[PDB]
Amino acid sequence: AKFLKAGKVAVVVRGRYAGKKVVIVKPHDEGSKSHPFGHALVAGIERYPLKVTKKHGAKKVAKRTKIKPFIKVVNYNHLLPTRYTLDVEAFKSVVSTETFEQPSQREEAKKVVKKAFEERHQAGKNQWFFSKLRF
RNA sequence: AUAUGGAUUCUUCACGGUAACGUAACUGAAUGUGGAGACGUCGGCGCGAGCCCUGGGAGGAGUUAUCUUUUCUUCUUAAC
Repeated sequence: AKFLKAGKVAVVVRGRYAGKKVVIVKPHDEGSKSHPFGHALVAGIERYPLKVTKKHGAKKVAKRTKIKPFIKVVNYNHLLPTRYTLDVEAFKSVVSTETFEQPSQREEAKKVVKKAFEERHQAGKNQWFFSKLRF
């Protein structure tokens, strides 16, 4: 009866990432020392890949399929849950509370998430997650 | 017209904040959408500026038979 799990896909509602699709990695229902509210550790897409047709050459397809990821701590009230799901075991260990509050560890996690997202986009699956929302 | 510094880039086109949002910067053609330009009158209330009134002090002038620590006057600060 609870849907705020570690694989749920949500849509950000506020904070420079509004309208961007995201997947929950680690939820914290009963607050913490900081963020005294229900929140989740999420990883999403900041720059969606562009549409690719059969006319594009091999040089241009690679450029248009690049994905720019991000990691964020988000309040539950600022997320819009969906019915889709996405596996997080490939980058669950790198996105955590220790990853934040440290500039060096933030970028190391993001490049790990970037590799997982690009391989997911190849061999098309979770196509709704990689489709930019129009609003 | 143009150069340097800074910023940015090997994850190519910046990061922080749960968020409202912040910043010295931080690619955006056609086309589209929105905002500013752009707006009546009366009433009381809040606040600002100049003026008016006034205290102490530092100067100048006037009155002084008698009274008045007194009467008058200067003490200012632009765009950006």
